[PDB]
Amino acid sequence: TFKAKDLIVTPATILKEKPDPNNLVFGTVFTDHMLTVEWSSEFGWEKPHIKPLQNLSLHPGSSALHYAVELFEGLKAFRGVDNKIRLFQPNLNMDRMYRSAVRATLPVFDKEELLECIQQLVKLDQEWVPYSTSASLYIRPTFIGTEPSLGVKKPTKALLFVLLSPVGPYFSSGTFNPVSLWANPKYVRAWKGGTGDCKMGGNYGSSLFAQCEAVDNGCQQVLWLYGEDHQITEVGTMNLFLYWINEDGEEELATPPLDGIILPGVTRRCILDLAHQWGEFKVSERYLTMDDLTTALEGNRVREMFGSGTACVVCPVSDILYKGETIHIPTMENGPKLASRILSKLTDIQYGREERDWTIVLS
Amino acid sequence: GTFKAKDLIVTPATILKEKPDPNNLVFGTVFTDHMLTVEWSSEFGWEKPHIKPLQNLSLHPGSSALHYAVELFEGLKAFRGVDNKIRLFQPNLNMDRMYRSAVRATLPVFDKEELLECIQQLVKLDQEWVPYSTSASLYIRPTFIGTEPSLGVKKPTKALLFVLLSPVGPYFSSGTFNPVSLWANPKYVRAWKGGTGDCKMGGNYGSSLFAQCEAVDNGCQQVLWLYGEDHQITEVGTMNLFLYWINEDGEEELATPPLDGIILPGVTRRCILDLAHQWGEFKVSERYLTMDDLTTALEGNRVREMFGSGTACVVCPVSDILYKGETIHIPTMENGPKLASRILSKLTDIQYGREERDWTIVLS
Ligand SMILES: Cc1ccccc1Oc1cc(N2C(=O)CC(C(F)(F)F)=NC2=O)c2ccccc2c1Cl
Ligand SMILES: Cc1ccccc1Oc1cc(N2C(=O)CC(C(F)(F)F)=NC2=O)c2ccccc2c1Cl
Ligand SMILES: *Cc1c(COP(=O)(O)O)cnc(C)c1O
Ligand SMILES: [Mg+2]
Ligand SMILES: [Mg+2]
Repeated sequence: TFKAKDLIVTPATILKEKPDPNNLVFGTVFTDHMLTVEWSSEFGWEKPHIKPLQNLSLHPGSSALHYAVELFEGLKAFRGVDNKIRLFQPNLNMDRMYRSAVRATLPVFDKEELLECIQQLVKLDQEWVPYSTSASLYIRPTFIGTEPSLGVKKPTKALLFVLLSPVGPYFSSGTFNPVSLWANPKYVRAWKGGTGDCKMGGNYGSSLFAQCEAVDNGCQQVLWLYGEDHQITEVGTMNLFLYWINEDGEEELATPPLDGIILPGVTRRCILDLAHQWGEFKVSERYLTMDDLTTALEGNRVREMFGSGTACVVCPVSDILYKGETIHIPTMENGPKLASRILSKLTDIQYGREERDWTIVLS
Repeated sequence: GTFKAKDLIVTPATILKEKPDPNNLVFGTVFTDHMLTVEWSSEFGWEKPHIKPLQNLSLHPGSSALHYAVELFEGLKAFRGVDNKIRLFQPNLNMDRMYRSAVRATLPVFDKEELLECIQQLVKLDQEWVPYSTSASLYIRPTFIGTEPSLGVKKPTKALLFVLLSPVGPYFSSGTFNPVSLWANPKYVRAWKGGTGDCKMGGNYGSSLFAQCEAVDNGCQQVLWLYGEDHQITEVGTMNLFLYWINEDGEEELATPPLDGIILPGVTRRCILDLAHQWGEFKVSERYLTMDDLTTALEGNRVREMFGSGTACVVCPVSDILYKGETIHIPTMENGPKLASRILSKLTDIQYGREERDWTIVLS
């Protein structure tokens, strides 16, 4: 496996102009440098390279292009109020990427060495980490089969690469723009016995049609429904949280359980940790159905619904389109107090306004 | 709109590769001299199609095909006939499935007849690669990828359609039936209701490499894909599944899982159902089949034959299934296999021009 100490660094000779962080479309702007590491079954891992952002030269038979032999990660670097650049629980992203590689039959790698190569890449491109407490640098580790063979088989050739892409505030305002969700049980993101709990590329290609349908019906995101009971699972790419009075008349923060169809998000685990620590209401990893939700709405038992994930720390939901009717969620009329408290706490940690075990200052 | 075959730009190779031995071909490892490429953008639509020397693709590392599996493929064969005429077999069915897959993937649509004509011109230029052997063929791999330089999860605004050619030998190097052992583990599910299992989208396959490694680790050649609480038998690896048996009503029946969203509508599957209907010798049912249906039938000596069918292996007899830690024998090879043999003879006769058919086209 490759070592950070073997890094070959070829710096760019011409640096690009940085974007205005308030005029950023997510994932369209890339920094000056990338990380690449070649693997073959014959010779193993090559030395890792930090070099100028470049096209990949791939055999057209590359299994990544034919059988989605590919996975990715997503994590952020934050420029702190103290001007220290922090990662946020990056070891968890390395753990999930390694597990996904095993599931994909891509070759395994030393997680500590990859994280150190990523830190060296971000350090070289550190002026791309935005000077704004509502912006960040998105880190995209990517892992593709480059086997020049149409056989459906474990690849004997692979490329691990990392891209950097600055992201502005999810909300152009700076604060909350609630989303309308499209809930059509016709589409299923992930199933029991599937790969829904991994960031394998194949989990996402199947979802574009549902998102186009959402947009066609004036919604911003898909509400992913599962099973005959229409369980509510994920808000687009984000974990789903419901703050309500439950069936027992108890104040409760509820989120679907990790049963294999849910991506175990970093922010999801943090929010559960915070909600347990505060001890002010019940915290349940439990199934939630559309019928649970509409019954609760009829009883004025719903306070807040929000997504949480890498894309958006906290994304309030105002409406769900379901069985041809618009269902209003009163999140924005209830503060949103919990959503606001969670956003404040996580951004305070991310931007170093308070100490945390959850952050690491860049190498 | 669409690219047009009449706009084809042909850049011939000046240096040609040595043709491989038709008796010594490993699937998908040898590529011909030329490829087809067609660029698309939302801004300007389809660019002119190019036949040029086989080359690496130059892709932005942000290309959505690499991140979100914004990709699909097809698989079809050209056959050098006993009369030395090169034939395609039901290629319009592959064009129909590719168009439908593009729509489901949010990739741009194209004219199926224009693509088929571009494919014919590519095969014609590389026609000496169509093996001189009645057990070998030229595999045609149309591929369609998002090349959008953006990490946003979105309909692509940039795409590439390309076609590779690769000669392939007999599925069984001997040239005869070698029955397969199947690994049936309900822990893995290939496809779900509301998924893309009925399309050739790349994302359907990436999940399956791990399961095949497990099959091989337990001495099996293929995965038997199980679905649902009742353990429905769906597909034999990348192949459609056929069961020739006496059903619960005591009737001779050819059964195959129905197209309810989790089954690829194979070209071979379509041909076999067409033949079985045409012959009118037994009941033909698209119906659910569970492991319990199968083991009940085996206990009653009601099973005659089980086989996979797909472009890979026209007819692949099944001898055994490993399920709940026991090896379950299927008596396919003790019953001829008569139906499997009849189907193999019919389809290979048509493919190699030993008989005329509506199902074949002689190359442009
Ligand atoms: C390529 C493809 C992709 C998706 C659907 C069908 C396809 O067509 C195949 C698949 C093959 N295949 C494997 O590549 C591996 C495989 C394993 F044993 F690993 F399961 N089984 C197989 O049949 C083939 C094997 C030998 C000759 C032809 C094959 C064709 Cl044409
Ligand atoms: C990229 C990714 C893939 C898988 C999981 C998380 C990911 O991270 C995202 C995803 C985004 N995203 C879309 O790109 C499209 C999208 C739609 F509306 F189309 F569904 N929703 C989204 O959240 C983001 C949108 C804006 C700013 C950041 C995003 C991040 Cl960091
Ligand atoms: C391609 C494929 C088949 C076989 O279909 P044909 O068109 O007959 O080759 C069967 N199952 C799956 C999953 C496939 O991808
Ligand atoms: Mg080590
Ligand atoms: Mg029984």
